[PDB]
Amino acid sequence: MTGLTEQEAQEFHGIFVQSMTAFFGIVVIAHILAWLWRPWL
Amino acid sequence: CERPPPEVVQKGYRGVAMEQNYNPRLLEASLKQNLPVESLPAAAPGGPKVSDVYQNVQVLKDLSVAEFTRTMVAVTTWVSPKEGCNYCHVPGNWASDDIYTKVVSRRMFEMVRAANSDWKQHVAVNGTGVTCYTCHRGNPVPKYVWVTDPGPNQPSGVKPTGQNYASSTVAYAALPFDPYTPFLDQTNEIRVIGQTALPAGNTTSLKQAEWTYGLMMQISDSLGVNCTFCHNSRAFYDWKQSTPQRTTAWYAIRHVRDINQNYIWPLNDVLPASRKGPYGDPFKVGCMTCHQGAYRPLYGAQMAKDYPALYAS
Amino acid sequence: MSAAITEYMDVAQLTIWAFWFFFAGLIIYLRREDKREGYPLDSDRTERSGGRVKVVGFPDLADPKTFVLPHNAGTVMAPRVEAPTSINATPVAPFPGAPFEPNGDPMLSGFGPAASPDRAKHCDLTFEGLPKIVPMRVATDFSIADKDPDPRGMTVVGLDGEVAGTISDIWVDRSEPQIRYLEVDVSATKKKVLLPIGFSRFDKKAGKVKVAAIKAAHFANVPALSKPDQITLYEEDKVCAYYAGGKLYATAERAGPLL
Amino acid sequence: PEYQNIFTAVQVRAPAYPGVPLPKGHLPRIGRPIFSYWLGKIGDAQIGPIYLGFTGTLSIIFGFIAIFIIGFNMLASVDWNIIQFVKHFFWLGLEPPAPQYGLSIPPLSEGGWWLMAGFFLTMSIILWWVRTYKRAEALGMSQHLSWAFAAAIFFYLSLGFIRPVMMGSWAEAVPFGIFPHLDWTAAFSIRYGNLYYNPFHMLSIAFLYGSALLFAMHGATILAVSRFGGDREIDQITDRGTAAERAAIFWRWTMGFNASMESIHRWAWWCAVLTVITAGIGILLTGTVVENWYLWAIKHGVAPAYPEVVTAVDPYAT
Amino acid sequence: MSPDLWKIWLLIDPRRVLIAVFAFLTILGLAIHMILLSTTEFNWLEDGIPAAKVQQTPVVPQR
Amino acid sequence: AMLSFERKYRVRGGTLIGGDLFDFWVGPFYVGFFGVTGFFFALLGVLLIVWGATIGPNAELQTYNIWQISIAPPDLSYGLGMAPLTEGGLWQIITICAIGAFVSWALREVEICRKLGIGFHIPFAFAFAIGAYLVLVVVRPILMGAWGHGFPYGILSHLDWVSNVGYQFLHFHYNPAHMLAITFFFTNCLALSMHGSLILSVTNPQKGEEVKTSEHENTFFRDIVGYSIGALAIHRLGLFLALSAVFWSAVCIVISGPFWTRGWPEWWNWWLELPLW
Amino acid sequence: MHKIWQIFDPRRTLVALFGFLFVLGLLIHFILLSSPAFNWLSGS
Amino acid sequence: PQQLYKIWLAFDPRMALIGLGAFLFALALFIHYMLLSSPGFDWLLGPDHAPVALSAGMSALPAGR
Ligand code: BCL
Ligand SMILES: CC[C@H]1c2cc3[nH]c4c(c3C)C(=O)[C@H](C(=O)OC)c4c3nc(cc4[nH]c(cc(n2)[C@@H]1C)c(C(C)=O)c4C)[C@@H](C)[C@@H]3CCC(=O)OC/C=C(\C)CCC[C@H](C)CCC[C@H](C)CCCC(C)C
Ligand SMILES: CC[C@H]1c2cc3[nH]c4c(c3C)C(=O)[C@H](C(=O)OC)c4c3nc(cc4[nH]c(cc(n2)[C@@H]1C)c(C(C)=O)c4C)[C@@H](C)[C@@H]3CCC(=O)OC/C=C(\C)CCC[C@H](C)CCC[C@H](C)CCCC(C)C
Ligand SMILES: CC(C)=CCC/C(C)=C/CC/C(C)=C\CC/C(C)=C\CC/C(C)=C/CC/C(C)=C\CC/C(C)=C/CC/C(C)=C/CC1=C(C)C(=O)c2ccccc2C1=O
Ligand SMILES: COC(C)(C)C/C=C/C(C)=C/C=C/C(C)=C/C=C/C(C)=C/C=C\C=C(C)\C=C\C=C(C)\C=C\C=C(C)\C=C\CC(C)(C)OC
Ligand code: HEC
Ligand SMILES: CCCCCCCCCCCCO[C@@H]1O[C@H](CO)[C@@H](O[C@H]2O[C@H](CO)[C@@H](O)[C@H](O)[C@H]2O)[C@H](O)[C@H]1O
Repeated sequence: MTGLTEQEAQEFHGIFVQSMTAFFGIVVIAHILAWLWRPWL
Repeated sequence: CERPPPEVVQKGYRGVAMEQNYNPRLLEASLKQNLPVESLPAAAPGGPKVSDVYQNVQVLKDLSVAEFTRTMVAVTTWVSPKEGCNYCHVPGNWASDDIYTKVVSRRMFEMVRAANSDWKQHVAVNGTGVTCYTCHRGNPVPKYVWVTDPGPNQPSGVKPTGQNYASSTVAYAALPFDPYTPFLDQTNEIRVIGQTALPAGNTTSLKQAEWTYGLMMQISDSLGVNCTFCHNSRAFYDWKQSTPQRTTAWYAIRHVRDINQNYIWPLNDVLPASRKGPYGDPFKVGCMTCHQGAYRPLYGAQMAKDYPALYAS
Repeated sequence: MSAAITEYMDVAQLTIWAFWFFFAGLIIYLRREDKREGYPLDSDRTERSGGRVKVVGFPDLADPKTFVLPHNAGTVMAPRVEAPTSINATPVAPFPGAPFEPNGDPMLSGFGPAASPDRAKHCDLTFEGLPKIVPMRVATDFSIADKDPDPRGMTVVGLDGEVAGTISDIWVDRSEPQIRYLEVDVSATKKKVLLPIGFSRFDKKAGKVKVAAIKAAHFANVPALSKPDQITLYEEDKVCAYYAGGKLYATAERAGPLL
Repeated sequence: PEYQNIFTAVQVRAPAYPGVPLPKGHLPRIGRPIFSYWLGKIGDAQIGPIYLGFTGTLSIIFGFIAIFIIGFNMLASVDWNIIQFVKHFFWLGLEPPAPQYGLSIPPLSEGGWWLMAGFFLTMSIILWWVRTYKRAEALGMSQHLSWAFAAAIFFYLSLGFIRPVMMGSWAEAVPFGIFPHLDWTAAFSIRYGNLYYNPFHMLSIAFLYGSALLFAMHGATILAVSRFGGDREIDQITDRGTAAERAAIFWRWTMGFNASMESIHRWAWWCAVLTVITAGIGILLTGTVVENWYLWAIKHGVAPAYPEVVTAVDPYAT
Repeated sequence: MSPDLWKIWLLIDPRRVLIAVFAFLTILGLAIHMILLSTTEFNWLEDGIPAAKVQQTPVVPQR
Repeated sequence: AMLSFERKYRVRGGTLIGGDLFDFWVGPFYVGFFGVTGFFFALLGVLLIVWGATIGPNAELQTYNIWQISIAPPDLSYGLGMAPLTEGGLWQIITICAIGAFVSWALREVEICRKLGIGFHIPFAFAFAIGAYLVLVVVRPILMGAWGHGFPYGILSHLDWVSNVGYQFLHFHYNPAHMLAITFFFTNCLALSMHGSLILSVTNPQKGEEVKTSEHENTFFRDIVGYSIGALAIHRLGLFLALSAVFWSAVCIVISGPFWTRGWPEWWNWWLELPLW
Repeated sequence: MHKIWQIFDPRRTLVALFGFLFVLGLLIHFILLSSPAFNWLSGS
Repeated sequence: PQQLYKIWLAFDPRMALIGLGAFLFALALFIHYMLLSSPGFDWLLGPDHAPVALSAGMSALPAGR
């Protein structure tokens, strides 16, 4: 439908998963620090 | 920008839309700025009299020594807590009058006792009362005084208009920004609307309605309300369709005029030059000096009933 | 000279009453102007009365107004008579106010959304007397704006996304530079048909023209021109009406209802 | 989905059009036309030329003098501080003379500049009206536009000149400012007792709402039938096609009656003009024959009555 | 990140991202500097530090 | 009944709901299923308005004067619940009937334009006015917290409601969305006057003259103001201005109270407190 | 799982996600600044 | 349900995922906003929310009929 080959989807998915995992790790660390500063619950 | 919902108080008939809206967060923050002070314990009743142990007592002549010293201790907290008692009394003794603060406070005592006995149709509807802490709030100089405003600078040959300039005294509108002088100090007519359907000798100009509008903006800013707190906007002139708070405001205007003309101006000789405006008049009292953004001072906290030295009898 | 005429009347009341009188007059005038096209009405009351009672309502009609057309095209009366016609349909039910059924083949029926009057058989003219809507093969001084697709050679697809031809020429307007028509070279009869812009969607990404009115097999019945360089007011109306009929007659599911 | 004809998908460029030739004794048009691509997605992509005669030059001179005076006074009101001028720009204004002068000429700082600015602005507006009349007549057209502009000018002069002269003072006139003239609008209503109860104010508001309704209906109608060539309204007026017939039939089926392609443009013309006519009367009756509109409405049985649930004691009636 | 991240530019052109980032960081810096200038705790010009050496007449206490 | 050229267009089909059950004409009107529903919603609403006038606010202030008839919403102490019939529930029933009638009218227009084969601009434009009414009586009362925030149904009383709501913010002219909406309204009136004037001038020339062409229309406004927008673009612009006015008025009324509870001039303090000046 | 991008175009979803994340971050920071409990500039 | 896979034979999945994602995001925003309005579940007020007590005969809101 989108006119992409199979590998054009495989590589995109792999790099997307890696980047999203790293980005989520960053925000997890940031939220842990924020909770150690001033709890909000 | 704010987020809903507000707290709403309905004042009129349903469908007429005479209501007050408050933001709960802003209301809590404003409440945090107007707390009262816990009163001193009652004095032991009886013993030596004031007129037999003191010489230069003139206002508080009819008290007991215990009540007298309790009143002094309280007014130390209400006005000058940082400086203590040397702020008003010259060191060395207590009967001397060689300082202006003692004279000013002696006049202020009479002003407070007059407020608590002669203007009960304003300050005693619910028994709130007036104390020294109502204005000073712990400061030697009140935070909300006014003087005759000169306005922005003008060229030498230009005649000022007193308007067309953003100002917080009229809540950031382009209305005349000095409504204090013609109304709260002098005695000018506030009414501009005629009371007949057809013309009969009412030659009020359109520029006087703007002065009235500026005074009303200042009043509603001082009390933290809107117009429909006292009016029905389809007839501003009609007392039959207004609210009971309009009568209280009517009396409050005269009370403030009395305070300014008979208690503040005669003190202009003895006050230092740091308490005067560019025209040479002292700091004067307005609606903001007591209410400070609330419909009642301190939201109606009652601390005047515990001190019998603040009543004429 | 005062503001009180009597104990009750004043000036501001007489003024409002005068305004009401003027407003009533103005409304009568406007409603009389509204009735220059389509009156007297065609109803059962007229035909039962044997063409004796004429239904015009209130107010009645105005005296005829003359328009003079430029370049000696003639003269037209705003209220005029027109010949009653025999429609190509048949009533569904005999009670008054009933709908009609488009007898025959609905696309080729001339009834309903696929209907049109018979306009004058002459081309619209410019300020100098030239034909107004002409193909770009004779308006050579025209051009396509920069950074724009230039829809020549684009494939046209039908309602169901099936190709029905390609664009061959673009018909523009000399007086106001804009596109009024596209020319499609149908690859089923070796013919060329016109397509109004209002019935075509430009898919500029993949370079396509979408026609959601009629299907791909319907491009073989579009009314044709008399001469390949100009069009008349009659033929333009016929061409537009044929495509408009497809908005109801194209498929079996377009007559309704949803439930 | 379907093409709604809101934007132009593909544009076509032809050489510039100078315009219909003018008769003898006219100046040539100034400027060379140019084309704008983004402007062509919503309308015609050609700007210029323009015609500028003698009336058009005089209007420009008068109007620029008036605007320069207004701006100079706004700058003087902040003591030549340009930064403070930018800060307070919406609140600044030039204001009429004081009520203690009547219809006399006060000093410059006390209302002379206002009088001069008003005179020059009025002169420029009149000259522009003459320009519109002359340009309408040069091409052989009629004069509907100049009549509508005359109605607008009538309301403008009632607002600024006629009523102050009738009242006998310049202090009744409106200032030159953004927030100042809104303040004037509010104070006018407050002083004369709730202008909501002025019946000509009611008629004017009705006609303004009606103008908005009529323009929405006409625009949507013409855009809906533009697939049949309905935007070419002149041809439909002189030779009725399917666009005009369908547009009439839609509204006849919807609300029982309809207009014509020619006639609807009359409904448009009268609805807008009556907005300002009834406006000009409405303020000429205020302060001259009616003192309080709420009491006038009570006298004529218009104001509603409510149950007495809140009331106040009158301190002037004790 | 992944070694094969450099393929990102096969989807986004350098010009339209360089312009956006350069026009974005400037706006963010201006906004942050203004926000800090608005507060009384982080205003470096009117903080009174170091000293005043500027004398600061009757006043209008209404404003 | 029928115009002299209308019989060609009365075709069967194009309905949304109903099919052949309600597919007929009543005089000049087309009814359909939504015609029935809308007509009877309107009839019940009218009858309940008349009964509310008959009862009156009391037995002493009841009157049949058309300027003074008013049906009022409930008290703010009922919240979002259902009020007794005599104390404000009649207003709620009439509001429901009005909403039903408006939606039925819009759907009947959709059916008519499906039948005629034309675009859907007209019901789409009507939906804006319907949405403004819904913001007035549904969205704002829910955000505020009670049905009592709606306006009363009366010719002169809803003016009192508008005035008091306006003065609850001490100066309503300083509302910015209000300024935008007013600018759009005035511009729309100007544009309508010019469009009507130009069409009439071209169609009705000087005496002894022929009808003017399309070039004259463009030349006139290029010689007055130096630009001409075109025949189709003037209708585009008219629709755009008329809808923008209503959209910004709805925005202006929905932010007064729910999103701002102070005076409107004070809102401008963000401009006056910038560090530039 | 690795078949979403046959249905959804990647080039537009990258820029959409990038814009959405920044809008959400700005919104959350403004909301936190508007609350006296969590303000980090004047609370201390 | 046993043969629910036929539901994708009538509705296009490409539009269905867009609609579902948009609807779910809108629902989440609405529910969060509703909680933020409520006086019981408002975490922005902080864990240590202590409203001001009234020591004397004072009232935060004026009286109304
Ligand atoms: C003191 C009061 C304040 C003020 C307070 C308010 C308040 C409060 C409001 C406005 C609103 C408006 N104000 Mg204001 N406003 C003031 C001064 C002005 C001035 C001026 C010259 O000073 C102007 C030009 C305006 C203009 C405006 C508009 C922007 C707006 C009204 C149009 C609208 O909402 O359309 C909306 C159109 C509709 C709702 C039409 C709905 C009709 C539908 C289709 C139903 C069908 C009708 C009917 C049933 C059909 C059958 C009828 C017959 C049987 C045929 N205001 C003063 C300063 N203003 C209003 C607004 O913005 O609302 C959104 C509003 O609520
Ligand atoms: C039917 C009533 C409505 C209406 C009608 C109406 N208005 C009209 C007309 C009509 C029929 C015209 O024919 C006339 C016109 O020309 O229209 C194109 C006009 C007009 N309506 C206008 C405005 C206007 N109309 C308004 C309202 C209305 N007009 C009503 C709603 C309003 C409002 C609501 O406030 C305004 C502001 C003008 C644009 C125009 C008439 C212009 C005119 O007469 O100008 C004369 C004066 C000058 C040209 C002075 C210029 C001097 C210098 C050029 C100044 C130099 C400095 C410059 C400003 C600096 C900034 C840069 C510049 C490059 C911009
Ligand atoms: C949004 C842009 C503008 C606009 C557009 C617009 N209006 C439209 C349309 C469009 C495109 C139509 O197609 C439609 C129509 O049919 O026009 C002829 C219509 C219409 N706009 C109308 C009115 C109208 N539009 C207004 C405004 C506007 N309409 C905007 C300015 C106003 C204003 C400003 O007040 C009014 C009064 C109608 C003439 C018509 C819609 C008719 C309709 O819906 O009929 C069905 C309903 C009934 C016949 C009876 C309803 C029964 C109720 C119980 C009535 C009372 C309800 C009310 C809540 C109580 C009383 C209120 C008090 C204040 C009196
Ligand atoms: C005695 C008795 C019976 C008492 C009963 C009284 C009662 C209860 C009445 C209530 C009835 C109720 C509630 C509902 C009935 C509804 C019915 C059946 C009819 C009502 C119809 C109705 C609402 C009409 C309102 C129309 C009104 C007032 C204004 C519309 C705006 C207006 C001024 C239009 C005039 C101009 C026209 C016709 C514009 C349409 C029009 C436009 C806009 C074009 O662009 C166009 C382009 C090219 C060709 C033609 C046209 C064209 O005709
Ligand atoms: C760079 O730019 C410079 C500095 C050169 C100039 C810039 C100027 C600027 C920024 C100007 C800004 C102007 C603004 C914001 C103006 C706002 C104007 C508004 C809103 C005006 C609105 C209404 C005003 C009205 C209606 C006034 C009408 C007055 C009239 C009709 C008065 C007529 C008076 C007459 C005819 C008096 C005659 C008496 C005599 C002839 C004796 O007077 C001399
Ligand atoms: C309660 C009985 C008291 C006491 C002990 C004082 N005041 Fe007031 N006061 C008010 C205003 C407007 C002024 C002028 C502004 C100023 O001079 O600072 C004063 C002034 C004084 C002073 C002099 C302080 C000084 O500057 O040296 C003193 C010693 C003093 N007050 C004592 C206003 C009010 C009130 C408002 C109406 C009320 C109530 C009081 N004061 C009450 C008291
Ligand atoms: C559009 C239809 C109009 C029909 C009527 C046409 C005639 C209109 C004449 C009235 C014009 C206004 O006329 C003006 O009214 C006011 C108010 O009463 C008068 O004012 C006078 O009478 C009033 C009322 O007793 C008193 O204050 C005093 O005697 C005097 O001021 C003016 O002396 C007169 O000039």
